[PDB]
Amino acid sequence: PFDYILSGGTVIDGTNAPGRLADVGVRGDRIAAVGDLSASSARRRIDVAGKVVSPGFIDSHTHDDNYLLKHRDMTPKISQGVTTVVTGNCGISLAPLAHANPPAPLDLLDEGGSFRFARFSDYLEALRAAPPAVNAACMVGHSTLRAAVMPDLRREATADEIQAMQALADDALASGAIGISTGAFYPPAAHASTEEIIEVCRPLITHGGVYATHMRDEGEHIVQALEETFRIGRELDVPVVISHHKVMGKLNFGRSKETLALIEAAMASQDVSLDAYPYVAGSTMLKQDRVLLAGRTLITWCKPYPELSGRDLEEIAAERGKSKYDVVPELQPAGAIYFMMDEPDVQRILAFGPTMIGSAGLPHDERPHPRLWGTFPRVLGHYSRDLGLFPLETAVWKMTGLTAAKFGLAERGQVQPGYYADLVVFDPATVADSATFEHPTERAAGIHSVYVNGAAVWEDQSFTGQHAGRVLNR
Ligand SMILES: [Zn+2]
Repeated sequence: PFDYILSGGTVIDGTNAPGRLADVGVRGDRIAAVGDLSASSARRRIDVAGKVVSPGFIDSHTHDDNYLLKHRDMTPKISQGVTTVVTGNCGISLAPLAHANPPAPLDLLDEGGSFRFARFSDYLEALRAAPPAVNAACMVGHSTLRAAVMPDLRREATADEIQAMQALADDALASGAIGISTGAFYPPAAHASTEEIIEVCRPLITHGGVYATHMRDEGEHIVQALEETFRIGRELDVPVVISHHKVMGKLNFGRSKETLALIEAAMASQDVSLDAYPYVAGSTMLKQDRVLLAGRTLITWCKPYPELSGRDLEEIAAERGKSKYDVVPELQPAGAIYFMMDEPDVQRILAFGPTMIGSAGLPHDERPHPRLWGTFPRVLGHYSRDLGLFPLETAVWKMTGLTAAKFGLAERGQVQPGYYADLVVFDPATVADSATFEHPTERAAGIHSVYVNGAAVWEDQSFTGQHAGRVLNR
């Protein structure tokens, strides 16, 4: 007998096919059957008429490394239908690094002395011992590696330092890491050469992991950054994942046509993937960057001046008698939201076939970017339903089947007999992102229930207490 059957709803199986009326039976942590299950005995037959039953959403781009440990409920994500998170992005991973004051943007994961894992395996062991509500597919970050090995980050790494970082990366992969990420855009790795990155990532071919990247530049020099990324992919001979693809800065608006063409062309000869979030504003460490600071900028948190959280940077700068660019140093370390993208480009990138959905949520932020709480429902509701950017099955595929495939998450991402029971029950008519920049932590609408490995983690708009997530391996 099945533990339960989700009956009377419409199944969108995650294979990018129109939904069909069918029941979904679960036994233990597996989807036992799909279709007319009236003849199957079940201990519970849950009515989900008028709802869609889809695979659990897989957040392809998170910075939930530490949040998984400190807030196992993972409410920001399960409330949106997320059942699996990919961590350690943009070269930023919680482990391996024992440091009381890690360099920005590593501080985006810190809650105070959070970087206490000397070995990547220690981190994974911690997760397994006290599992979060969602599954975790963890990558090790190149910048974290640099911080752990290099006494001076403002230069290229020596052969010895590269050897030290490669050893840590190899141990991480051996321990279960699904890949290695880089973020040469940030200070810790700005001086890292392409060759350094290649040598440190050599182990990916041996362990079969992926190379993920926050490209060196996403504006004026994005073509060069894209070419570097493709080159790295060819040298390593592993799948590459371009993180939160965008074209930032007014001088680059409309260039998504150009970048997507280059990416599509690359996909014809090598393994390339990409993800993006559904918003026109970015968010990360407060940084002295003339493009990031060109437009509206909001502070998400501020160490030296906590009372600045939520304030508009232009106001702060103007009142301190300086430009936003010049006032940044005295406010660091801090975080911010940057309105530097254009809706047309965001829509073009989301619509681009292969683009997976990734939130890039920064969970520890005092006044966070709403993507942390509304990314997935925003794609399913606002973009798919209300704007018709793509049919619902395609929007679902972009956050389930496609993603599971690109990250090698076996037996997940599809509503298929035999696959793991990571599932979401949502109302296609009402699903919507409630989080706004003004109120960035509002729970999404239309999310009925969420299951991870068969156990309900989200029901009646609350965490059930089921710490059902598992550390996954590629
Ligand atoms: Zn990034």
